[PDB]
Amino acid sequence: LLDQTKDTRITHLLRQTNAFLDYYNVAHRIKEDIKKQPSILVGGTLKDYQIKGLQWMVSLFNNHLNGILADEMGLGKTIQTISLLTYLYEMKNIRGPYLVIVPLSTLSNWSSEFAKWAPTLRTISFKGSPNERKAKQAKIRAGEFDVVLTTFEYIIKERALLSKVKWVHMIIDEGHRMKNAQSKLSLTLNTHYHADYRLILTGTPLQNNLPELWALLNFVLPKIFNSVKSFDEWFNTPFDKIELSEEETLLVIRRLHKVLRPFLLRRLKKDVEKELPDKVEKVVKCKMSALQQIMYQQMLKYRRLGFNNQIMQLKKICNHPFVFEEVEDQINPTRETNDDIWRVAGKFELLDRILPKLKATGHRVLIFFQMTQIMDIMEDFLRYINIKYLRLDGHTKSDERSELLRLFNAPDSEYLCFILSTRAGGLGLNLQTADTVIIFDTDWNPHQDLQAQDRAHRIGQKNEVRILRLITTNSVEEVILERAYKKLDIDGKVIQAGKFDNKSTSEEQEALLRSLLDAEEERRKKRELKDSEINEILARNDEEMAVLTRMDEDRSKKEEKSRLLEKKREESESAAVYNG
Amino acid sequence: AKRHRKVLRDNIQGITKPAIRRLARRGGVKRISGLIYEETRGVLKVFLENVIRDAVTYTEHAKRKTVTAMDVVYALKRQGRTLYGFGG
Amino acid sequence: LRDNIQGITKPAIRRLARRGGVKRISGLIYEETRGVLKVFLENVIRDAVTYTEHAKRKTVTAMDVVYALKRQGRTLYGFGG
Amino acid sequence: GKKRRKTRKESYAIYVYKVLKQVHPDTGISSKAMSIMNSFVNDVFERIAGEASRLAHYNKRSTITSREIQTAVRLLLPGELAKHAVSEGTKAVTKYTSAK
Amino acid sequence: RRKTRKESYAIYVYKVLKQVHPDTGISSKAMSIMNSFVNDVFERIAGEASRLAHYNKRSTITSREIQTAVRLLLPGELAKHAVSEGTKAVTKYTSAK
Amino acid sequence: KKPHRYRPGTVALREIRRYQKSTELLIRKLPFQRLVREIAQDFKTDLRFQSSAVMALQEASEAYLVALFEDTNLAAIHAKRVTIMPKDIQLARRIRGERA
Amino acid sequence: KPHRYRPGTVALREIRRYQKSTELLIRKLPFQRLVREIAQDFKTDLRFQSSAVMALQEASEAYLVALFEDTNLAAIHAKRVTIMPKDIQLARRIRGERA
Amino acid sequence: KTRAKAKTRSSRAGLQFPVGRVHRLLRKGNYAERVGAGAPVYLAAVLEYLTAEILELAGNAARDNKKTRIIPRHLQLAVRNDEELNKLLGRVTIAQGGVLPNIQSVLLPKK
Amino acid sequence: RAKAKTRSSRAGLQFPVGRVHRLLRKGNYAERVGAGAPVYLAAVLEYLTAEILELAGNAARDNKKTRIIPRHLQLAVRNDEELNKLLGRVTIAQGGVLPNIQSVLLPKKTE
DNA sequence: ATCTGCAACAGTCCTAACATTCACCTCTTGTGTGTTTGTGTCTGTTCGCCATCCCGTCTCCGCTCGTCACTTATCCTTCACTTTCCAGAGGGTCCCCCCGCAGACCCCGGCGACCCTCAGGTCGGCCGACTGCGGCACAGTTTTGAT
DNA sequence: ATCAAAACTGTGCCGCAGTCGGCCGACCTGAGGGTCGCCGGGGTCTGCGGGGGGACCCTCTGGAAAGTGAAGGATAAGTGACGAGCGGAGACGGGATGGCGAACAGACACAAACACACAAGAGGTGAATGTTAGGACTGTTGCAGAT
Ligand SMILES: Nc1ncnc2c1ncn2[C@@H]1O[C@H](COP(=O)(O)OP(=O)(O)O)[C@@H](O)[C@H]1O
Repeated sequence: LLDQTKDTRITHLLRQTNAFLDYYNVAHRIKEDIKKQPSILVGGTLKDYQIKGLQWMVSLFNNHLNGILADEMGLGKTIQTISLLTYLYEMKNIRGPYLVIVPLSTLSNWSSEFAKWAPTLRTISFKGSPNERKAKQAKIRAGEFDVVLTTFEYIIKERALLSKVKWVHMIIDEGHRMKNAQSKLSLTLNTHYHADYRLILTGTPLQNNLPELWALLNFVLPKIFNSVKSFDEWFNTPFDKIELSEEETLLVIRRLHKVLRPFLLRRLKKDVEKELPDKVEKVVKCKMSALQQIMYQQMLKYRRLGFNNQIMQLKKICNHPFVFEEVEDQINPTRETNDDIWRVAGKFELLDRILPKLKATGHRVLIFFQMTQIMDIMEDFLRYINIKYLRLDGHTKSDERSELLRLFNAPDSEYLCFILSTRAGGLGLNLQTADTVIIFDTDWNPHQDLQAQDRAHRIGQKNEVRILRLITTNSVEEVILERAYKKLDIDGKVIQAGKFDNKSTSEEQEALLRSLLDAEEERRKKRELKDSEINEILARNDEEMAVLTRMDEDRSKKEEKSRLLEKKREESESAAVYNG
Repeated sequence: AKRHRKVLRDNIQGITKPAIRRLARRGGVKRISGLIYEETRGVLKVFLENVIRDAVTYTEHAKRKTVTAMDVVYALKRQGRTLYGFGG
Repeated sequence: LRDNIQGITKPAIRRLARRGGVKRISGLIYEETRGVLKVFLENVIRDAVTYTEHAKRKTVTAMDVVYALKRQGRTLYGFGG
Repeated sequence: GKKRRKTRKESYAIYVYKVLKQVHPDTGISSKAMSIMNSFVNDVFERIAGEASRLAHYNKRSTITSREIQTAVRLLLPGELAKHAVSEGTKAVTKYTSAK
Repeated sequence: RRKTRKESYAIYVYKVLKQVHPDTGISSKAMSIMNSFVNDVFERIAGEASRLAHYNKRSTITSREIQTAVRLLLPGELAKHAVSEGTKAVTKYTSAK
Repeated sequence: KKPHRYRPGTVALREIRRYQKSTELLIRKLPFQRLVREIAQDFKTDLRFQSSAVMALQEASEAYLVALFEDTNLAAIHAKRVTIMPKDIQLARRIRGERA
Repeated sequence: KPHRYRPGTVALREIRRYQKSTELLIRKLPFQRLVREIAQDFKTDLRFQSSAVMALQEASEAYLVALFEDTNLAAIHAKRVTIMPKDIQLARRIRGERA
Repeated sequence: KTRAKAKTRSSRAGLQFPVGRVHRLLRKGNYAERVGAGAPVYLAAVLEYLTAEILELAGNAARDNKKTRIIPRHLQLAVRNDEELNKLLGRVTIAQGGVLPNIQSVLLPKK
Repeated sequence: RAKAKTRSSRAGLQFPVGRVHRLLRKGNYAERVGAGAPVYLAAVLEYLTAEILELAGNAARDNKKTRIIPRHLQLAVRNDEELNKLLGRVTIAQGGVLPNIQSVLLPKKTE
C-alpha cells in the first residue's frame, strides 16, 4: 500500500505551486463552483458536461496541480480549452503569458476557434517563412501578446524566443507524441524553463506498451520522479490468467484507479452525444496459397529454420507475393499482369470475392494499410479490373490532402473504395460517407482501431460500420493480432476506468469492472471459407440477401480455370535453393 | 503502371553535379568540361569498390556483420591511403 | 673524382629513352636526367650505407642495396632474397 | 678447398625445379631465373605472413591459423589468383587433415 | 558493465602541449589525431627495428636498432634532432639511476 | 540593376577561395551513405554499418577526389588549357599508377 | 650516296631493337665511378661488392626507363612528340617524387 | 618492505611519454624476441620530440587565426607547411583537415 | 615408430611444410603458430610458383628456347594482367620491357 | 618500279653453363609422449543500427537561357633535332698482385625474462562550470564592372 | 582615367556544447627485488675477394655539317561552359515499433609448445656428359627512298 505514501508526497510538496507564484484531500481541499461560463465566450452554448470538465479544470488550477483532459474523439476538447483560457483571463485577471501547442494539421482550426470563441484574446500564430516568424519575433520580444499558437517544431526552433519569456500556463495537444521520455521535444520542454501550469490533452490512454507512466506519470508531474524512481516497476508489477491478473491483483488494478483518480477525465462518447450507432466488428480468415504455403515454408527452413529482420518480411509474405519483385522475375517475368497472377494472394482472392457485391449493394468502403507497396499493387489491380477508387498516403503534399475530401464526399462520388494508409492523415480525414471499413494488416497498436474506426465513426455515421479485420492461417499476422490485441488491451482496465474517472457512477468501479473482466477472462475462449457465412457477415438486410444469392447464381452459371494458381513447378524449386 | 522499381533516380548518379563541382573548386580547378561528371563518378565508384571489399574481408574474418571504423581504417592502411583521426 | 656524373654519356641517355619508347628528345633532357639519376642514387645509397653502418661492416653488399630499394618501394628480384 | 665449413644457406631451388618438371617435362631453367623464383617465393611468403600477423594483432588472438592465412590470401592476391589460391589451400589442408 | 579501459597518449600529448604553449588547449578530435600519429610512428619505428634484428641475425631490439630505425625513417633535420634527443635521454637515463 | 553580372571566371575564383578556406564535407551524407551501402551490397548481402564507418569512407573518398583534381589541374595546365577534360583524369591515373 | 633516311625511320628501329634486347645500357665503369663518388659523400672508406654495384645499375635503369615512359605519355598528351624538361618535371610531380 | 616505489622510468630520463607503456607495447607487440632496457627510453624521447615539433608548429598556426584551440585544420596547416613533416606524413590524410590555399598562377586573370 | 611421412607428402604438396613451419615459427609473426597454417601457406606458394613457371615456359616455347631466362619471366609477368597487378612495384632483373610502341609515333600512312 | 640496307633466318662451332650421380655430412624434421594455456560456448545486459513508414522545414539542386571566353583547326616561319661520317680514346678483358676484412669459432659475464608482491598513475564518470566560440547584427572598407 | 554594386571583414553580443579541473572510486599496471639461462661481445685465424695497376684492342663517343620537319606564334569560326533566376524537391531533423547483434563477464577440452632420438632429406663438390645457347659466316626476302 503506497497510495497514501504518494498522498503524503503531494501533501508535503503541495505548497510549491502557491509559494513560487489523502487523494480525496488533494482534489477537494479547495472549492469554487460556478456553473455559469465566463461572460466573453461567444458563438454557442456549452453542454453541461463541458461545464463539469471546465469546473474540474478550474479546480485543477485552484488545487494548482497539472491536469489532464483525456476524453474521446468528437466530444469538444477545444471549446472547453478556450473556455478555461477565457475564464482564467477575465475571471482571475492574470492576462497571460499563455502558450499553446497543437499539431500543424489543426492549427488553422484552433486559430478559428480562438477567433470565434474569444475575440478579446489576441492570438499570435507561428508558421510559414522565417520572414513571418521574424515579424512575429519582433512583435513578441516586447511583450504584446495574449495567446501564442505554435506547433511542436517551433518549440525547439525558437528555443531562445520562448525561453526568455517566463511562461505561466501551457496547454499542449496530442500527447501520444509527448509520451516518449527521450523524445527531443520532451527534453527541450523539460530543460526549457520552469513553466508553471502544464496540461496534456489527448484522445487516447496509454498505448503500445506498459501502463501510463512515461507521459502522464512523468512529464506532467516532476515530484513523481522523486516518488517513483524505484517504485515504478513495483506499481507496474501487474504488467497468468486468473490467479495473478484477475484474482490477487484486482486490488492492484483498483489501486491504479485509486492513484489515477484526480487527474484524468475520459467521458465516453456513448453517454451524451451517442450519435455513433455501433461498430459491427468481425474477423475474417484468409490463408496462404501455392507459393505462400510449403513453397515459402521451405524458405523459412532454408533461410533460418537472404533478407535481414524477416519478421518485417514475414509481413510481406502474407500481405502479397512479389513485393520483393525478384520472384516476379520468375512467375510473371513477361512484365504484364493479368488474372490469376496478381490474384494469387488469398487476401486478394477474398477481395475479388467480396468487393463486387458491395459494388452491387452499394457499400462505400474505406480501406486502410501499412506497406504502401501493397497499396500500389492493389491500385494496379484496381486499374486492372477497372473499378473506381482513390488513394491517399504520405505523398499528398497537404494541398491535395485538403482537396481530396471534396472528391470523395460528393453525392455522386462514383469512386467507392477509398484506399488509405493507417498512418496517413493525422486526424484530419473527417469522413462520414462510408459504411464499410476493412483492415488488411493489424498494426503494433490499437491506434489503428482508435483512429481508422474514428475516421468513419464521426458525427454523421448513418449506417452500421462493418469491419473486416483480415488475418491469415498460422502466419505471423496472427501473432501480431493476438499480441497487440491481448497485451495492448491493458487499457480494457482503463476504458473501464473512464466512467468512474469521469462523472463516476459508483457501481462502475466494481460491477462493470467485473463485467469487462469477463472479457479479460474469455481470453482462452475467444482465442479458440464459405460464401454463406462470409456473405452474411457483410449482409445487412434481405434485399441484399436476394441479390447476393443472385450474384452467386450469376457466377455459378458462369463455370467459375479454378480458384487460383497451383504449385509453376521449376520456378518453385528455382526461387528458394538457387538464390544464394 | 509503374509497379517495378525501374522508375527511380539511380544511386550512383545521386552524387551530384554541384557536389563534383565543389570538390573540383576545392581542388583548384577554374573551368570544368562536361564529361568530368561521368568520369569522376566512375573513379569514385572504383575506389569505393576496392576499399569496401577490403573492409568486408576484415569484418568477415572477425566473424561479425557490422563494418566498423577500425575495419575501414585498416583497409585504407593497406591501400596505402593511411587515415588519421578515427583509429585510436 | 671530379664531376663523374657526366660519365653518363649522351647516347646512353638516348638509348634508355629509346627503350622507353621516346621517338624524339630535346636537348635539355640531358642535364635534367643527370639530376634525376643523382637524386635517386643519393636516396638509395644513403639508405644502404645506413644498413651497412648499422651492421658494423665496411662494405656495401647486394643485400644492403636490396633492402634499401625495398624500403624505398622498389622491390628488386634477382640478387638474393 | 681446405676444410673450413662452407656455411649452409637454404633456398627453394630444388622445390621450384620439382614444380617446373611437373608443369613442363622438357624445359630447363636458368640460374638467374632460379634466383628470381627464389626471391619471389620469399617475397610472397613475407607478404602473406606479415598480413596474417597484422590480423592476429587486430583480432587480439595470439595464433596464426588456417583462417588467418586464408584471409591474408584474400587481401593480397587479386581476383582469379585469390580464388584459385584459396581453392588450392583448402584442398591441401583437407587432404592433410582427412588423409592421415 | 565494468567499463573497459581503452588507453591512449591523450594526457601525454597534453603535457607536451602545456610545456610548449602554456595557454593553448586542444580539441577532442585533434587529440584523436595526435593519438593516431603517435601510434603510427610507434608502429613504423618498431617495425623497422624488428627488420634490423632479423637482418643482422640478432634477437634483441636495442637502442642501436632504434637509432638506426630513426635514421632510416625520418627526413633530414628531423632525423638528426630526434637522434640527438634520444641519445640525450638515454645518457641521462643510464647515468642517473 | 539587372545588368550586374560578373565576368565569367570571377565566381569560380571566389568559390575556389571559400572552399579552400573552409573544411567541411562537400558530398552530402545521406546519398553518400546510400552509395556506400549499395556497393557493400554487391559483396556481402546482409551487412550492417556504423555512422563512423560511413564518415571514415567519406573523409577518405573526398580527400582522394581532391587529390585527383589537383593532379588533373596540373595536367590540364600542362596541356596549355584551363578546362579539365576526361583525357587528363585518365592521364593522372595512368601516370600515378592507379590505371595501368 | 644521298641515302640518308628521313628522321623517324632510324628512331623506330632503335625503339624496336632496344625494347627487344635486355642488357644494360649505361657503361659499367663510369656508372661505378658515379656510385663510388656519391657514396663517398656519406662514408670515407667504403668497399663495393660487384653485385651491389650491378644491383644499383638494374634499379637505376628500370627507374629511368619507367620515367621516360611516363614522359612519353605526357608529351603525347601535350600534343607533341618531343619530350621536354617540363614534362619530366610533370611526371615526377604527379607521381609523387618531387612535390 | 619495498624500498621506494617511485621514480617511474619516464622521470629518470626526464621525458613526458610513458616508458613503461612503450616497453610493454614493444614487448607484447611481438616485434622481436627480447627488448633492451634502453630502447624504450630512446624511442619515447623520439616520440616526445615529434609530438613537440608538431604541437609547436600548430600552436603557431592557432595564433594567426586568433584561436586558442587546436582544431584539425591547424594540424593540417602545420604539417603540410613544414616540408619535413610533409615528407613524413606524405601518404597520410588528416581527417577533417581540408587542403592548403594553393591557386595556380595561370588561373587568376590579371592581364 | 613409423618410417617417415613428410608433411608435404601427407598433404600432397611439393614445398617444404617443415621449412615453412619453422619460418612462420621464428620469423616473429605471432607467438603460437597453428598446425594447418603451414600446410595452407605451402599450398598457396606451390600454386603461385606453378603459375609463374607455366607462363614463362609457354613464352620460352614461343621463342623456340628450352631454357627459361629472366626475359621470359618478365614477359610472362607483364603480359598476365593479374600477375602484373601483384608484381606492380617489382623489378625483375635482366628484364627489359614489353615490346610496345605508341600509336602516334608510327609514320604517316599517307605521304 | 628499282637500288639498297638492316634485319630476320639456315646451318657449323667452341665452350660453358646446367643436370646426373655419389657418397656424404649434418642438421633438421617427424614420431611420440607429459602439459598447459589460449580459444570457444553458453548465459544474460545494453545500446546502436535496421526495415518500414510518417510529419514538417527549408537550402539547394535541376532546368532555361543569354553571352562570350575559351578550345581547336589552319597557316607560316624558323631553329633545334636527326642522320652521316670520321678521328680518337677510354671502356672492356686478361692477368697479376696484395693485403684489408667478413665470417667462423671460442669462451664468459651482463642482462633481460620470469616471478612475486604492492603502492599509485591513469582512466573515468560525475559535477559543475567557465569560456571559447559559432551565429546573428551593423558599420566600413575593398575589390570588380562599367566608364 | 570615377563611381554604383556586391562581398569580405571587423566588432560585438549572446547562448551552447564542450574543454577542463577536481573527486575520489577504484583499480590494474608499473616499479622494485630476486633468480638464472643465454646471447652478445671481445678475441684469433684465415681464406677471399675487392682495390689497383698495367697491356692491348677496338667499338663507341665527340664533334661538325646539311637538310628538314615539328614547335610555336598568330588568326579566326564555332560552341560549350558559366552566371543568374525560379520553382519543385530531397536532405535533414525528429518519431514510431520491434528486434538483433556486438561488447562484456566464467569453464573448459582441443591444441600447440617442449623436449628428447634419429634418420633421412637437403646442401656442397665434382666430374664427366652432353648440350644448348652464343658467335661469326653467309644466302635470302621484306620495308624505305628516290624513281
Ligand atoms: N455546445 C455546443 N453546441 C454545438 N456544438 C458544439 C458544442 N460544444 C462542442 N461542439 C462541437 O465540438 C466541435 C469541436 O470538438 P473537438 O474539440 O474537435 O472534439 P474532439 O477534440 O473530441 O475531436 C465543434 O466543431 C463543435 O461543433
